[PDB]
Amino acid sequence: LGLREIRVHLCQRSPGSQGVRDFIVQRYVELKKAHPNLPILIRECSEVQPKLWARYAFGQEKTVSLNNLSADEVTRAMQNVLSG
Amino acid sequence: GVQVSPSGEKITHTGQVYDEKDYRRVRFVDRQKEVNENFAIDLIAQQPVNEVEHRIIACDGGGGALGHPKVYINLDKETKTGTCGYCGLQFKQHH
Amino acid sequence: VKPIFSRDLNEAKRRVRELYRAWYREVPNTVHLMQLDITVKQGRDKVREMFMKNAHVTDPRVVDLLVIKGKMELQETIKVWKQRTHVMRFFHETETPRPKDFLSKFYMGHDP
Amino acid sequence: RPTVRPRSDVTHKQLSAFGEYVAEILPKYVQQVQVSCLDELEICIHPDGVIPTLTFLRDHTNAQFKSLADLTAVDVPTRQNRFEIVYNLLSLRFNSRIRVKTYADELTPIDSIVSVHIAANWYEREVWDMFGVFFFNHPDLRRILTDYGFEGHPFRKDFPLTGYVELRYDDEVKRVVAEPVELAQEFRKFDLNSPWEAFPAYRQPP
Amino acid sequence: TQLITVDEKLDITTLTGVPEEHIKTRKVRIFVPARNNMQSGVNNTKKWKMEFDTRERWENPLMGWASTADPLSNMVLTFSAKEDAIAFAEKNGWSYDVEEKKVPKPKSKSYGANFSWNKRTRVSTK
Amino acid sequence: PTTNPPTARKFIWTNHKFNVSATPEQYVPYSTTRKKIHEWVPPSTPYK
Amino acid sequence: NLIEVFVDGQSVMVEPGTTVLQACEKVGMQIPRFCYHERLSVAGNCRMCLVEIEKAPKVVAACAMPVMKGWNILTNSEKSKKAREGVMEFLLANHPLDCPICDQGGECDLQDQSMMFGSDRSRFLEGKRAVEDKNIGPLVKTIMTRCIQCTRCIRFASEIAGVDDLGTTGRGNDMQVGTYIEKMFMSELSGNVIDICPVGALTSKPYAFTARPWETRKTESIDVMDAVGSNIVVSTRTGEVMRILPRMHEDINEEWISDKTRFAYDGLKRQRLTEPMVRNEKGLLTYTSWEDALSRVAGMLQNFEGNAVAAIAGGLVDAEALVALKDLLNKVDSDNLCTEEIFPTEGAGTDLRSNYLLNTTIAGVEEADVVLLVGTNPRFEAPLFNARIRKSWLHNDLKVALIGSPVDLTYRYDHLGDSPKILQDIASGRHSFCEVLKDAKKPMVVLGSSALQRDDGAAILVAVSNMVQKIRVTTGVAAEWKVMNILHRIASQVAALDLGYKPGVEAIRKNPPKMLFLLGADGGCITRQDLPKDCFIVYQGHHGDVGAPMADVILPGAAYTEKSATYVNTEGRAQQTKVAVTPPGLAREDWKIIRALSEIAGITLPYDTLDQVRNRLEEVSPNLVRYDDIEETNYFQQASELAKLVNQEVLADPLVPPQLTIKDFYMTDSISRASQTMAKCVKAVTE
Ligand code: SF4
Ligand code: SF4
Ligand code: FES
Ligand SMILES: [Zn+2]
Repeated sequence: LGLREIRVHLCQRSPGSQGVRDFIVQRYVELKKAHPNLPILIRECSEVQPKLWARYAFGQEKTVSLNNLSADEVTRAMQNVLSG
Repeated sequence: GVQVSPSGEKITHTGQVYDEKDYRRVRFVDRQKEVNENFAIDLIAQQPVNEVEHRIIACDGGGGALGHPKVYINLDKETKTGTCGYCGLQFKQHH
Repeated sequence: VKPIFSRDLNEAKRRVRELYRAWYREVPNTVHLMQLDITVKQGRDKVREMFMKNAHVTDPRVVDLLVIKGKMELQETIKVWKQRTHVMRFFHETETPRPKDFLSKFYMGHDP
Repeated sequence: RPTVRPRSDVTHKQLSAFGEYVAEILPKYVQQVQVSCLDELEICIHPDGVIPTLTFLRDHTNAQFKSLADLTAVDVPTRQNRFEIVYNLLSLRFNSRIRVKTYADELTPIDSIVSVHIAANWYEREVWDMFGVFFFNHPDLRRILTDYGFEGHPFRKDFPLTGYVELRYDDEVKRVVAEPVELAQEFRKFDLNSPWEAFPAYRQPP
Repeated sequence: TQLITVDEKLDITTLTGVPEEHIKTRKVRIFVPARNNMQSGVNNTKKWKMEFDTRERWENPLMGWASTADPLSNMVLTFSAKEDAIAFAEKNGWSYDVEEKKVPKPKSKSYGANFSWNKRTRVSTK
Repeated sequence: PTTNPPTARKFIWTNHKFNVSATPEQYVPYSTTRKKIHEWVPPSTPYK
Repeated sequence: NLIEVFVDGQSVMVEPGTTVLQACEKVGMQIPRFCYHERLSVAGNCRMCLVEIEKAPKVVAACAMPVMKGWNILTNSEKSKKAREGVMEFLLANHPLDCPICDQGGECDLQDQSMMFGSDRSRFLEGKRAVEDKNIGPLVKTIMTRCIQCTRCIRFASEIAGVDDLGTTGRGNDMQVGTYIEKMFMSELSGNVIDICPVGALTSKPYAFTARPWETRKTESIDVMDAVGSNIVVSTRTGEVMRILPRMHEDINEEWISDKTRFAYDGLKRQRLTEPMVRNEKGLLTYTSWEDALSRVAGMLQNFEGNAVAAIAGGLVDAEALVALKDLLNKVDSDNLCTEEIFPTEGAGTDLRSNYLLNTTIAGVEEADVVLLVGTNPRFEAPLFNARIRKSWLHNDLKVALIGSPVDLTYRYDHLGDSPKILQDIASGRHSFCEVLKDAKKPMVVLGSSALQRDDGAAILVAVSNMVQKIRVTTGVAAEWKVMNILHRIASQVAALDLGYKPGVEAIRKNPPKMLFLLGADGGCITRQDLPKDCFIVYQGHHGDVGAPMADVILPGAAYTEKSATYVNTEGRAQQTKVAVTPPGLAREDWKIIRALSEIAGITLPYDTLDQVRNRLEEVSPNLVRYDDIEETNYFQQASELAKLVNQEVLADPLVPPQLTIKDFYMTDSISRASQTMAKCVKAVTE
């Protein structure tokens, strides 16, 4: 099944969000140029867990928590959430 | 002037009237709604303006300690009736 | 913290069960002697429901103060000081309870 | 000056000397001594302090504070122990008055003074009904001034002024029944605290 | 008695005599009240206060009075510290919304800067 | 008032209505205010 | 750089450049004031603040003195108390005695100072002066007899309101304050003159005599209807909204408020939806119950599914209502969630929170040198940001540049062009202002949400983003100082962009829905011309102007004084309106209506309390439960690299907001359109 809304929750000063912050720093742009129609929301909050709330269809909201996850792990998580 | 509604209800001088479909009129059947004949809006138009020579007048409502406090009304604008905000007796300059 | 008469939860539950013993002896004399209306099984069920209303708490301080309050209701119902109407105030038969579902609470007013 | 009430310092210095004497005789068992203006001596003691401090004030030769005026909580919710339980004593010989304070909350009680002062046998019932402050060693501690089933001690500041239970007669049960309270007119609470500093000596530090 | 020690958050939720509708559906505030702006005072802003959630207040069918069913709507509770007010709200069981004290930052108000040679902060009124 | 009469004003009542409870002449209370919340009337025409 | 200052024996270390008042405010002793506002300039006029300065024989004013070195200010001394009682006696010499007349009954600042600081009995037996009243406007009723000539109004109108109209005429007791000719003093921020005025000389005209501040109950909320998001004390008397007052929070609004949101409280009791209405078989709108109305919504919502069920929000709508409505339409999986005003969707619309916020802080507008403004009039659209920009223009040497629609601001603003092609001209670099910004350190550009209502709004965003990238090339700036920011005129727009609603009406004009249903929308962009014939529209809202007479079933929601709701300003800060007066009759809260709609349909929304709605708000976007905190946020560089590949063109028209002058400032978003107060404002302005 397809995907409708990606939703990345960040923390800006927590050290467990450094990989997903670096992923948004260096390769968010070609992800948007690959998928411009579906929104990938980036919301930021201090002292919160890093999250990957994905909304597919009919209210299906699947959650991935990515505390202490690096750049290769968060791009693997984005790849298997884009695949299904 | 006590006005009358299409339901026959006397209009209270603040402007209160009950609507024709209102259920709060059923306290008025076999009884009466009190409205005074002496309307406080209409009981100041019979008062004449006071032609005085003072640039600033002092008003107390008559009696000294009987009425309102002794406040001071400007009369410089001759095209406007300088009123006393406690009472409403209109004052005007002589010239 | 300096405690009230029941030191721990086991002694507090022991005094709770002694107070429930005194209420279970108390109810048939109350229904027979007050010229009451309720069933005596309904009265014992209401005593059990009023205990299960407050039986979600941990602290032996507030359990022993609830024992003190229940002993006051106990002595006010043994010595006939709580009347027919004062006993029947616990049932609340003049008033249907507020609806637990969301739709009738939406309909009946502005209640959160 | 006829507006101001005249102040005599002789009662203030003898109450300062007597408060020094009571804090000298009970060093384990008196926390604070306040000889206030208007010439009243307040002695603030422990929740364990109440039985031997009031036995000392009743039975001592220089004290002789035999008559107890009132037992009274005040409820200040900004403290850790909310209820200041006070005991006003009265010397029938020495013509003075001690205002003994002690602190409590609802979960740490005080031993009651019925074993020394049988004046307070109804005052304990008054303050336990009124504030939820339990007392030990009482003959029959009971809610007296609220109803037979009035759940909630009313003089606490967390209790509302209106209450929770109203009463109404019902013809359905042919008895007077309790209802949850609703009012024909609300309590129109004002904000009468003026925003300026009323007394410059009574100011809290920031 | 003898001293005990229990590791539990204290609650007196069952002995204040509140109904269950007035302890679970409510929200209290823990707030420094703001100064009324036509006034210029500090003595309302000094102490913390505790107001409840404002429930409904309908018109009376007799003469349009404020008729209400919420008896905690007229309740305001004074305090002296945010920690004691939060501990009071935990010990009574109501859910709190805590708003911090909005202290005024002290401004660089000088009379000599009102009359400048080059700056735009000149006052033309005096 | 045969000896010393009171002051007579132009709004005052020339006849004393007596105490009049349980009569068709009767005080009953009401709001002395207007409608504070003005409603929104529907239009007299449909959308099409 | 600290000075040891004694205040009755204290030891306060205060920085130089201070006053005796700002020295004593660290102690907690408040020297009494009438002339000195905290946020106005120093001008010692009222002379109430006199204290003695440790044994110098002249008492000195607490407004003017810097405390030099080691002075002991005896605040509770015999000489200072005699000075205060003497100055209160001289203030109450010629004060006419209209305290039962007065609007400021408990809110008089001079009743309280005469009650706590003056004498007991006045020895005045002579005769008071009387001053002719003025005609400043239908908002500020001026009874100038009781004016104490303290000149707090003329410094506000000369420095922060920027109108230059209120100044003093004459001398002595014949000196009177006001407009000398019959001038309608009617600008923006003209209602803050009332709360500045410590006397009840000039007060509010719609709140003339209706209530009294000891009787009113003072609740707290945030603003709507301008997107600056100001803190508001709603003072309510017996379940009736009586005053709206500003509340001090030094970032968003430093004791000011605009006239629209402080005299649009009278909108809330006029032309208001109370009962649910249903399209009858004849064609009218008849009053029914919720059990029939939401059953008809559920019966026409179970039929149409998938993609042709849409909703347009906008205006006065909570960020809880958009959460409940977004789950309500995501469980019927249609993302056509549109808004009233248009933000561009071509590059990073709902994504990347630095493309639609105020990334400069509103306190950090003071920490800037160049402010360049494209598009909007900030004097009309969010006037309190223009009040902050006038304070930053006064108190430090801040230079202003304005692009498009030359409109008289409260300052001189160095107008560059009426075109969007000069954005590309500055981006290439040939203008003189590129050299001017090269001679400066901290710039900020702002881009209001009325230039984004144009056809080339995405072209404006691409050109302004590349221009501000060349500005960051030209100026060496810190990464904590973001420079590109956007203001708004609708409070719900930033909340919908935070929750991921697609802005504009692009989805509606692309796919016309079989069942749109609009949530509080009253902007003139959407009607039954881009839609099919039946189309089953709801108005889930209040104050029917456009969206309710063109509706099918009307659901009355609550307003901004009427619910515990979350609203976001342009800063990204979301605060909570607390409920003050509940909505009248059958009207409920918006999330309550949407959750009951989900219950009466076959859907199951997982809400039962407002705290569960805040928990779902934590799940969906975790900035809108965090209160009174702008969350620090970034990634403008990836937004700029994203939008550099967007190839769009501007066209040569002068960009201009719809609020050109003040005659259409006073009527926005269906509350000021519905009131009679703002109708009197437009009637006063246009004549
Ligand atoms: S402003 Fe003047 S008239 Fe009004 S209450 Fe104050 S002193 Fe009285
Ligand atoms: S109108 Fe008010 S602010 Fe202006 S000088 Fe008079 S008292 Fe002061
Ligand atoms: S307060 Fe200083 S002169 Fe007015
Ligand atoms: Zn008069």
